[PDB]
Amino acid sequence: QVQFKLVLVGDGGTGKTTFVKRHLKKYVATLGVEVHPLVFHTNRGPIKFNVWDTAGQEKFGGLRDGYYIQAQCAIIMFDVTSRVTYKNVPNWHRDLVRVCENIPIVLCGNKVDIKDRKVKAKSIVFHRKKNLQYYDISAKSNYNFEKPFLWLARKLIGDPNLEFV
Amino acid sequence: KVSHRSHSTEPGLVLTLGQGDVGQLGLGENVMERKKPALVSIPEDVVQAEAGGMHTVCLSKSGQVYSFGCNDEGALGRDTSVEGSEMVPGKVELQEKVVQVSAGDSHTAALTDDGRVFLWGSFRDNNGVIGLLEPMKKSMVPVQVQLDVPVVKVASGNDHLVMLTADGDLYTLGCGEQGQLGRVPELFANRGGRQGLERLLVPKCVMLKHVRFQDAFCGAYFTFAISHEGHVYGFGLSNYHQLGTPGTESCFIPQNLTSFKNSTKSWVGFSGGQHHTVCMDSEGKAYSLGRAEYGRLGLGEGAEEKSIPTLISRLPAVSSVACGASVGYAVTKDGRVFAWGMGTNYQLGTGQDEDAWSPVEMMGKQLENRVVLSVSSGGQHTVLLVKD
Repeated sequence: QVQFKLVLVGDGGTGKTTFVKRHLKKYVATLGVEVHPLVFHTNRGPIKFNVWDTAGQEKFGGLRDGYYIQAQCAIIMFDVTSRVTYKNVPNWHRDLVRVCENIPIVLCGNKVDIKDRKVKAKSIVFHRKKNLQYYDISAKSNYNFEKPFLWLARKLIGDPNLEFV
Repeated sequence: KVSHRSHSTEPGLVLTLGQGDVGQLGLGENVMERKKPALVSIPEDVVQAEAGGMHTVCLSKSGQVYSFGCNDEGALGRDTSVEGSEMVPGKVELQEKVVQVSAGDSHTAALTDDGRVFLWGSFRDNNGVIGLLEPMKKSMVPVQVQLDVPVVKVASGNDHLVMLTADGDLYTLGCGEQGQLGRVPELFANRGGRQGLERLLVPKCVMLKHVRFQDAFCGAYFTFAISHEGHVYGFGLSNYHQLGTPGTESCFIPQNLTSFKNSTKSWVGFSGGQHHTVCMDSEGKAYSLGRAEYGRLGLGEGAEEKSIPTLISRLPAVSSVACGASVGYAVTKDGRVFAWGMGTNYQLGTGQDEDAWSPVEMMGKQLENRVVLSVSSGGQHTVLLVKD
């Protein structure tokens, strides 16, 4: 059975909890961090992502590299409608590469403030760049909610033709 | 009326470097990055230039405030409806003579010449926006903090504000989740607990059996305060020993930091990023403590986590120090500026993005024939105030 440890990091209030909830039991693998196993059925068999919702512990806790060790992939999330949440992206990115090396990482721009249709201007800055794979997502119509997982799954399995069923 | 040694009065020019994705460089709609100090155009001479997490606030010689950067939470304190307006300096409508400003991640504070404090933007905690002065409510415009005593200094962490009064009392407000307010029990750390946010957002005094203070400083999630007697007190986050050896990862009760017990030493300045602290004494020596990764301690390669202030030897006499999220700076008595730490965001001014485990002198066209007056750094950018 295919299983992967996925680290989910991001500022508080960026929709990390809601994001996970919608793809649903949970368990504690350590202090202040719940792990939520998510199973996706695909044309290559079931794939399970054990999502660690660090919940800011990487900033305030004491496990040090423990939060990231053995992670096979990661999702960095921020709020495209409150861009100060992008502040720590470089630090999270550096730490993930330092502790895990070249693991696949997806950057997710969540539109938390679902009341202002000029997010196609606040987000344009992130489609650019290129170092990390970026996706616009939003709690509401679960827009692209599966995209990050699909991209990671393809990279992890090494199958560009992988599809979720 | 009010005065404090921390107030700046020497007119200078503002330079910025680093990332500018959201306008924090103040160089226009298409300048997203500057590897070397770049001149920011302001209509007047500037006496203070502060870097918030993702925004910049400058104070003019006449007492007018200018801002640029991310205004999603109201941090700029001005209308940025017009596309691109947040990417260049813009005036903050405040008919007051401001003498000092401070900036956090989503808030900005301004101190008037008569001791009144104006604040705008919002504070955030580990669950999102908690409000500014009223629960769950940010302010896009300057609002006065209600206090019946004159304030002489304002200082900001990422999401908390500290105000030193003319009498030596220290008032704090904002997020207290890590103990950085020094007046809230761990039991009420999470949004005030059952009693709610009111307790966190209303300015209240730091009460210690009472001790008065002559200065105060803020790291990202912790606070340092120097008592009238010269003793160093700290509270807030210390998971990487940023406060020394408080004995806990979150220090809610203000503590006379043993790691800073002098005798012949007089601590005069403190600064801090997320996981490190840089301080200086009355003799112009700089010290660092906390997490060592990416060289943020400036103690050379191979450096390891420190729980006591450790001397940064590769530095000339220092006049001031500052910290970015993962970088450190020191301005020398002779007007030069040194930098060290994570180089990823181009905050070092070396021209390269490689980390610097030892202090490196910043050089560049905009620094030629000029002396550095001050340095302030945010999450991905840095701001310098220079003079010819």
